[PDB]
Order: sequence, then C-alpha cells, then structure tokens
Amino acid sequence: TMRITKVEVDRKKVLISRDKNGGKLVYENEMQDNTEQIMHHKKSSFYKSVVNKTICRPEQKQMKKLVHGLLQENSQEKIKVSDVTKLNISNFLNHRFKKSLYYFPENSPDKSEEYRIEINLSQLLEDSLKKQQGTFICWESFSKDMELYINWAENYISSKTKLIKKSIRNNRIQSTESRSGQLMDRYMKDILNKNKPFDIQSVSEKYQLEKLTSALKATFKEAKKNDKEINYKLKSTLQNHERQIIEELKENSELNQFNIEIRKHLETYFPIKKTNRKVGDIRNLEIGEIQKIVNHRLKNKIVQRILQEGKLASYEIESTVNSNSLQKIKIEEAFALKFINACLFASNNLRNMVYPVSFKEIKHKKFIRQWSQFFSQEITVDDIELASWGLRGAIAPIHLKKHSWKKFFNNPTFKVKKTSEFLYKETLFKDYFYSELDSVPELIINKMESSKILDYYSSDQLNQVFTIPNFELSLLTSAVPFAPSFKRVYLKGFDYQNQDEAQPDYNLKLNIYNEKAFNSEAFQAQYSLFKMVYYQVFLPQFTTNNDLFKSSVDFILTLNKERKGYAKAFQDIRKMNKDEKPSEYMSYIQSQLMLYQKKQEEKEKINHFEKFINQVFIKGFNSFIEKNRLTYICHPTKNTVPENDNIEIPFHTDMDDSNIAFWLMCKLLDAKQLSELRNEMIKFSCSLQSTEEISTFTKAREVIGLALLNGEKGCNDWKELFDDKEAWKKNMSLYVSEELLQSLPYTQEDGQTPVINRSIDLVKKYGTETILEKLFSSSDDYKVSAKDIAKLHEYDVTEKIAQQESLHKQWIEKPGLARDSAWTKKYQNVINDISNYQWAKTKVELTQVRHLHQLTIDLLSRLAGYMSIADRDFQFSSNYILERLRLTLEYLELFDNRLKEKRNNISHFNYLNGQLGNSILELFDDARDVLSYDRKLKNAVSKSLKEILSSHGMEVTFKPLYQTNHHLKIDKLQPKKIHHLGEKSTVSSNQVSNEYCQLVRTLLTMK
RNA sequence: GACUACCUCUAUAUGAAAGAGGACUAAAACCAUAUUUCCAAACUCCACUUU
Repeated sequence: TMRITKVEVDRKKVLISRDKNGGKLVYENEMQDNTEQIMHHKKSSFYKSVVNKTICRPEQKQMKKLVHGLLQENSQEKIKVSDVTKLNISNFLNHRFKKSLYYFPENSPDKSEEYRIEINLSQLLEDSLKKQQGTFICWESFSKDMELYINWAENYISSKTKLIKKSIRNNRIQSTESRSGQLMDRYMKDILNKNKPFDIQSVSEKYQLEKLTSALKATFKEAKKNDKEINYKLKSTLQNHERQIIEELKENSELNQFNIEIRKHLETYFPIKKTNRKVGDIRNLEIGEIQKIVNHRLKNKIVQRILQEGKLASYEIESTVNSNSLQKIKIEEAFALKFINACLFASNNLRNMVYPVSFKEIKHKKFIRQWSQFFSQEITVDDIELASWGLRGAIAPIHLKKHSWKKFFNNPTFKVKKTSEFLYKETLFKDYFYSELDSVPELIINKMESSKILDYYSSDQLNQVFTIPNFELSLLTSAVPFAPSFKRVYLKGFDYQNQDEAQPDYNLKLNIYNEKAFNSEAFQAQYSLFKMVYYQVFLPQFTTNNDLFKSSVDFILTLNKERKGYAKAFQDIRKMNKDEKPSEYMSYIQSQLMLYQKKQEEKEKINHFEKFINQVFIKGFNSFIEKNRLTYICHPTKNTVPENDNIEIPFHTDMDDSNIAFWLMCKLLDAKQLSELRNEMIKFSCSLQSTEEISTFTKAREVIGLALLNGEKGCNDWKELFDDKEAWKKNMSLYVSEELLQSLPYTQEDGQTPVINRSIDLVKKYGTETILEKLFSSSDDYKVSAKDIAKLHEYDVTEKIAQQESLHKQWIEKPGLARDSAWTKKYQNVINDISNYQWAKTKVELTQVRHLHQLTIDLLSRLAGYMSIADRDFQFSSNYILERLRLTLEYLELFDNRLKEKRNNISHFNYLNGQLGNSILELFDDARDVLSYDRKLKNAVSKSLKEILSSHGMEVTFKPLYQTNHHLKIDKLQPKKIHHLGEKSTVSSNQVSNEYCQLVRTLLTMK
C-alpha cells in the first residue's frame, strides 16, 4: 500500500528496474519480471490498510478485530457478543463511514443510478449483533450478514492493486507512448522550428479561469475564522470547478495539462499534504498571477525535456538506456565534479604568482617571496621561464564523456613557447620531489617535537610504535568508502566506555577512551599521539586485512542480536562472508545507506547505518591497541630528563617519477581541499572493475598523503617576509594599531625583536589578504584594544571551567535544581565568564582572521560549484541542436553573453583581485540569474548560503523577496544558541559572540 | 511556499490523480580546519496535521 518498493517480501528486498520498454518490480540482484507475484504477496497489507480505513483515531482494540477477521478467515478470534460490543458504534467508525457510502462495482456494465449500492455500516452492524444470540459471536452467521460490507473491501483492494500495477509498467524512461509526454514532445519540436508552442489567453478561456479565482477568493474571504481546514476546502471548490467542465477536459490533452499545473500550484502554496507551518496569502489566488505562473512552470518541463535526452546523446546509450546504466553516470559525475573545483582553486593560486590582475607584467621581488611559501626551497633569478611554464603544464592538461583514467595522471612533458617541449625529469622540479620523499622520517619527528609528545613520553616508548611488524607508517590512509575521522572515533568512544551502569547494559568492552579534558597539555600529548597511530600505522592494515576487519564486524552484530525482545536495530544487515575483501562489504553498506535515504526521512527515523560504522571502527581500534603493547599512551606522566636518544623509524616507498606533475598540483591546494579530494577518490575507486586503473588511483592517492605532511610550514625566520622593522610595524598596525606592538605577545622575549603571526602570513599565502585589509579598516572597534589584553589578567579560566564541570555533574543527580531560581543564575554567570574570556583570547592572537579567511573560501567555492552544472547543461542543450546554433538558443531564451559574463567571474574567483565591483550577496543574486534555466537549481542557491553560515555558528534571515525587487538583503544576523541544562529552560549561551557576527555582516555587504 | 525542493507515471475525475516511484535529480550526510549541550539502548507492517 504505502511502500510497494524498499520493503521485505519473502525475507528478500524489492526494487524497481526502469527501462525504456517499461517498468519492472525485481528483487535484489536478479533480473526477472516478478511484478505479478511480488504484488500478490503484497496483499495482507492491503487488508491491513482497509481496516485502518474503516476505523477511527481513538484506535479501539475490540472493533479492530471484528473488522479484520471478516476479511481474513484465519484472523477471526472468539469475542463476546453483548458486553464488549455495546458502545456507540457510530462514534468509532471513520469520517467516510459516518454517513451512508455509495459506489459502483469495479466492472459495472455502465454508469447508472440502479447499479450504485448503498451501505450504512452503523445501521447494518447493529442489525446483525441483535440477531446474534450465542454467548460468543458465531463467525459463519456473522460473515453471512456482513456480506454487503465484505464486497466493498474486496472491490476496493482489487481496483487499487490494478492502478498501482499499471503505474509501474508504464513508468519507463523518456516515454512518448503516454498522454502528456506526447504533448511535451509536440511542444519541444515546435521551438527548434522557431514557432509559438501555446497561447495562454486562448486556453484560459476554455478553462474559464475567471469563474474560478472569484469563488476561490470567496472561500478565503468567506468565514474561515478557524485556520484549520481552510486548505481542505479550497481543494473541494477546485474539484467542483473541474466537474462542470469535464466534457472537454477529456478531449483536448493541452486543456487537461492546464488543469494539472494549476492543481499543482494550489498544493504548494495552500498545502494539504506538506506540513503547513505558515498562514497563506490572498496575493497568490488573484487572476493574472496564476496565468503568469502556469506560463512559467509549463516551460520548465520543456527545457527539462530537452536536456534529459540531450544527455542520452552525449553518451552512446539512447537505445539501451537502463536504470542500472543511469546510476553509473551519477557516480562518475561526482568524482569528475569534485576534481574540477580543485583545479579552479589551484589555478587561482598560480594567478597570484604571475600576474594578479599575462606573463609580461611580473613583480620580480614578489615572485621569489611567494615561491618560498608554497615550496620550502629557494628559486634563483634565472629559473622563471621554466618554473612559471612548468607549473601551468601540470594543471592544464571538463569534457563530460567516456574517460580512460590511465593517461590522465601521467603527463610526462610540458611545452615552453616564445614551442619546445621538455621532460619533467631533466628539470629542477625533479630535485624538489625527491628531496620531499627522503625527508619523511624527519617530518614525522618535527610533528612529534611540536605539540609536546617527546616532552611527555620516553624514546624507548616510541621505538615500539613504528617498529611493529606488518605496519610501516604508510602514506595511504584507507581502502573503504565510508571511514570516520579520528575525532569522531575518539569522542564517540568516550560515550560507550563511560556509561551509567544502571541500565539494560550494552557493553562493548572498551578500555582506551579515558579522558575528554582538552584544557591540559598532558591530554593534548596523548590526543596528538593517538591521532597519528590511527592514520599511518592502523588505518591501512585494518582496511586490507580480511581477518582483522571481519573479526570486528562479527563482534558488533552478535552483540546486538543476542538480547531479549524484538527491538534490535541491526536486524536486516547481513554478516560478512569468508574470503570477502573489506572494500566489498563496505560497498554493500554504502549502497544500503543511499537506497534508504528517502524512507528514513518520510517518517522521523534516524540513520542507523551511521552508528554501525562507528562501533566497528571504535572496537577495532581498541583491539589493535591492546593486542600490541601500546597501552601506555593512556598515562602521559611528564618527564624530567630530556632524553637525547633518536627515534629511528623505517619507511620505504615505490613512487617513481611519473607523479611529478600531479604533485605540483597538490602543492597549490589547501589542507581541507586535499582531504576532501582523497575521500571522493576512494568512493570512485571502489566501483571500478579493471585490475589496472585502480593502481592508477592508489598511486595518486599516495601523492596527496605526501603533500599533507608539509601543509602549513610557512616561515621560521623574521626578515624573510619583511625587510625592516618599519615595514613589519606598518602592516601589523592594521590589526592592533597601537603602542602595544612592543610587548610580550607581539615581540620575541626582550628588546625589540619581533615575532611572526601564523594566521597573518597564511592570509598572505592566499589572495584574500587585500579583502581583510578592507574589512578591519572600516571601523576602529575591530582592532585589538588595550582593555582586551587587560581582560586576560582579570582572573584565570582554569578555575572557572573546573567550576562549570562540577556544577553540571550535580544536575545529573538533582534535576530539581533547574527550577531553583537562585542556582540557575549562578550557573549562568559561570558560563558567561568562560564565553567572554575565550573571545578576548582569540582576538589578541588574531585567530579570527583565520576564521574569516576560511568562511570566505567556502562561500566562493560553492558558487563555483553551481557554475559548473550550468556549464554542463549549456553543452547538453547545444550539442542536441547541432545534431539536428545561437539563433535557436536565443529563441529558447537560454545562455546569452550577458549571463556568460556572470558565470565567468564567479568561476574564475574574480572577487579576490582587490577592487570590489559587487558584494558577496550580489554573487548569490547573480547565481540565480544564470540558473533560471530550471527551478530545481534556482531554489537551492539561497538554501546553501544559510547552511554554510549555520555551520559556522550563525543565523540569517533575508527580508521578503517581493519587497526588495528580487534581491537578497539581510534582516537579522545573530549568534546561534546552545541551550545548556535541559531543553525547556532559559539557561543558554551564544556559540560565537555578538562581536564576531557584526564583522561577518560587514563582509557580506561590502562593495 | 527563495529559505519552507523538484520530475516521471497513474483517471469508475471519486472518500478524491488527497495514489505510487526517484543512488534514475538536486540539496544535504560522510571527509585530518582544537575545547561548555549529559550519555546508551530503542525490529517490521499499517495509520496520521479537517470534518
């Protein structure tokens, strides 16, 4: 009934299999027409739907089995006649059986008034039980008198199971044998031959639109005192209008279409099945607006018709289009899409070296200074013909077609024109790549030297973590699509170990998830050491061993389905076979997660596949760390003798110099742009079939790992970024601007020797430095004050944080202190002291500039991700016309050269070249001028602005669109709240601050 | 319903096309950008925001 598909039938699952011949209801891994007998088993649930179609909201438990046992012979159960059935039977039925119900048999000879049958179920049920004279009910006698009702349900079930079964077999790909698909096929062919497809005013007169919208407004301005049911009785006045003009609704097929779109208009603004939440407007119902919208959302279906079989010509697939073949295109257009937006951000970085505004105008002194930040080496004066032409040949060599991914990462040569090609082997770049590879065992040590680690652990306790046999501190990290991050593993693992022990205990037998207190340096040693033993030593081995991975899944499944009752959530996901690779069982987990994405959101149910992937990886990291002797990490214990014994670590790699161009692209990316690329690459790698071409991807997925070790080296000396103290003091006075620069946080230890700031050089590496000098120079309350350093001495935060943890733990034993009006104010003042101290600490070290830089990149890279779908749709509708160019496309009102200007500067990152032109909120306004192509992509442009800012701790409101001449303008920007101590209280705290939010708005609206 | 989607099929035009389907089409979710929110467990089918 409700779910035909995605439902068990014979302890087997059900899928649909669309095809150009028709539709098919198939089991799971098979290919047979089983739509006849899947639909036959799906029939005890049709009886269960009719019983809930004849019974009411106080779902009574004695009328529930009287009705159900008439329909099912086996289901009938003995009940008493008189005592349990003596109520108001008329007040327990449905709202459809309260009054007499009339119908015609399914296959009646013809419509007539002598065929329609009458039924009063409240009358016909009282007349039988008085004729029932036994102590208990007799099924043979009762069924015989209820014969008038049983034929209603057998008619109801048998006709609905015929409508669903025809809705499936005709649901084919790109149908033209149907009504309203043949009609859109008629309209599409009358535009390529440049004609007019339809006329609104001539079809508005046959529909008699003015007889409607006058009766619709009447039903709106008439009564409707109660907000509930207003929406239901605009449906019935619309069903009344169709009834009087039905004689030509069956005879036109274009008039009929006019009714389907105006029906669909009504249940999106005056909803009936769509979670109301808002009072309707009378503006929508007015005549001349609905006709404008019908013109607007019927052309949407013509443009979607053109692109959807222009896709079937770019692949050579338009006769064998299959449901299975279509999915395969969805996947390889995700790896190819994520790979493009990385090249647009790497190409931006190559712009700022050469010419930020192409080879002729080079600032010569800036180039060498810019080169030393990406690459840790130093270039000569005589190499800028071979370095600036050598990098561009790594990014340059979008056509959405059949890709062959071998000879896509190789690229042996690059050309230099004044044309004379070089290899990358007899070049200066070769020395850089090899130098990086042979310094891996000391880049680990400097990552260990920093963030304590060596100051809290002894060197004998570190020579037995890189010395474990079968683990070699790889640069590879996983061979699986859905693996967690480490902070999801360690934080959620704290939740399973530390648990109340006062329950139906769900023990996982964990021991290493000990602390959570981030305020110490002892814990930040073991957190940083666990982090790198779970990424280099453990993730590669675990993911490729069949026995190690399987032994953790088999503990998890048998921990769940071995306790009493039926409520067991890991019920329908199967156990790992023997001789099965872990990249083949976790491709089963990924596919189940994405087929059940809609069924889990129709009803309010949680994603139970997420908390399965946690517990396997949480338990398996404990079994690793205890089978070896690696359990001393849980006790740091700061040492006294600085031990001068070396930590010798073994490492060997077979990377040849065929990767010496893709490494030059990964050195121009970020640290977040690199991690995301690697996650999409492991999804696309786990669906390919060849034994080669996967070794292409696992050799480039190791180049990314080598790039990550460096990441944020930056500078170390002082006078390599500046020349004098007066140029340092000129630049740094744009953010603090005082006589405060000769102090402790801003000079080294004594005298006048400076210190360089890690969030300020980072802005300079990228091109966002100019923008942030315009932001902080608008006001003067943005810079570091003398009172902000003065607040960092008012008191200590360690004695306040401790107080908060103590007061919170007492609330678990005494929840009644939530209504203690004196206690809840003391807890409020402790939170606001921790909050105000942490904003002043961040402001003093200029950490926020780092936050502003990250926030700006996310907004401009999302906008470059809509301009790549629009570019893919432009070449999908153009190559269809050239197979049958501009004079047709400017008759379809598609891509102009006024919108190609807007689509080009969004994609080419032209916001960052200093001078503004137009703000950020005028780039989201320009994105939905290009994407007015369809509503699916236009409606989502503003939906993704609010999601990005909401992840960074902020809300946003956006004034109504008809008042602002269709532009985006801010109403309210406010810090988002956390709601300490329960869910129905007033004790809360802002996620960021009111001061950070003001800075953010002055960035979004800044011309 | 810009946020607060969309598109294919389906007709005894009505207890209603108020029905089914979408990894098939978009957006999220997942991912190596520090820390305050108690936590863990909670099967399937069928209903359900008016009357």
